[PDB]
Amino acid sequence: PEMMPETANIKLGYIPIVEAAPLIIAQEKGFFAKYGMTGVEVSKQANWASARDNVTIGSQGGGIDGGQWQMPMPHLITEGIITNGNKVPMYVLAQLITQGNGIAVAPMHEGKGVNLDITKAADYIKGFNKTNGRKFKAAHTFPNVNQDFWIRYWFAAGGVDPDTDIDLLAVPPAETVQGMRNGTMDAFSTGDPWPYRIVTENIGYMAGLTAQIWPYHPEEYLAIRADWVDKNPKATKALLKGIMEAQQWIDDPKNRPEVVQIVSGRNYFNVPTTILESPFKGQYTMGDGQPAIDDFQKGPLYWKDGIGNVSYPYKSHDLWFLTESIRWGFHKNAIPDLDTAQKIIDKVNREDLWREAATEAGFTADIPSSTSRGVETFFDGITFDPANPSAYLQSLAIKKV
Ligand SMILES: [Ca+2]
Repeated sequence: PEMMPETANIKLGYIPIVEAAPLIIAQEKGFFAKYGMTGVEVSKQANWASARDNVTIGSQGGGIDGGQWQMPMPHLITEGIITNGNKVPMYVLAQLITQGNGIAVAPMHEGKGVNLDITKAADYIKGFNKTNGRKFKAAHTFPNVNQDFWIRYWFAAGGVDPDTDIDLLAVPPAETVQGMRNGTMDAFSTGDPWPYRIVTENIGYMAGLTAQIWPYHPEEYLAIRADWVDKNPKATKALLKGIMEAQQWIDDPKNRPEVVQIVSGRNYFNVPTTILESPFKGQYTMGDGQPAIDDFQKGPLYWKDGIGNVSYPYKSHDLWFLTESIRWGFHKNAIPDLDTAQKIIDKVNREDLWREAATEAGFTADIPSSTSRGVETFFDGITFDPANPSAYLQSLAIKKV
């Protein structure tokens, strides 16, 4: 009775990328059912804009109650920043995964130094219009969120202003790939399974994995509408527990072949298992004369990483996402300062529910002791101290603040 979800039903959206694994596995391996959530519908979203629209309308309107998200979408939706003023409060409940993302670059840029650190290739990229007829063109999967941040950080770390020196745009994943094939797209912030296909099919090479840019960086999260969570507190915790067990299950190498088999299935990603087998072993052919990566720790991780617990949603990570938003001058009026960012974070991040669910499920030993993971370090030496985001912003060379 006390654990009995108020409802066993919920519609959770997902995008066909490795970040969705916990949702798919929690469902397919019976982890959701174990806790009473036998009516979970893991619904594939056409794209991020559609996922946003669907959670804004909610399940009662034919959309979704929550699901998988790039950060800080839950916060932006809560504030109605990306919903034309339609504020739909949401709660960030857990981080689904870390890594499993990367930046692909067109083959025409090989031997140019456009790798992890593009410093020496900065002028080349900056003068691409002069030398090649068009501004260097890069793409992400939705503005102002994860992929946009990853590619922006990467560019900026090397001296390339992503807003002024290049054409950074949101472009469908397929179109972008086709663009690189055609010779019109120069790079794109992607993630698995897209990277394997790009290298294998000689479409391009991997300049770097986000695992290299920011080891064990916060990635995508499970977030559900606040009205749903408020009305169904027990069901919410049941979902969290199913997710946690799924994440733990996925991280055991012995289960990864099955994980790959399931998510690649027709009813989910619908892709050849061969393209995900490597990444789930932490194996990536990088290309451009760079050594291949063969490290489980650099592949996608869903439960524990080299720093702490992956699933626990650290508020310090929400803070980085909003701080980086401020860095690029995103939502100038809605999030004009760090204090406002923090206020939004305290309304959105429900790490307390993760703690409670983990405790009830018997994962007390895995619960981080703090809402902050501490000072974060990027591949270029820049550090983000959650206690002083202002210092972080001021340490950055390229920014709009
Ligand atoms: Ca991603």
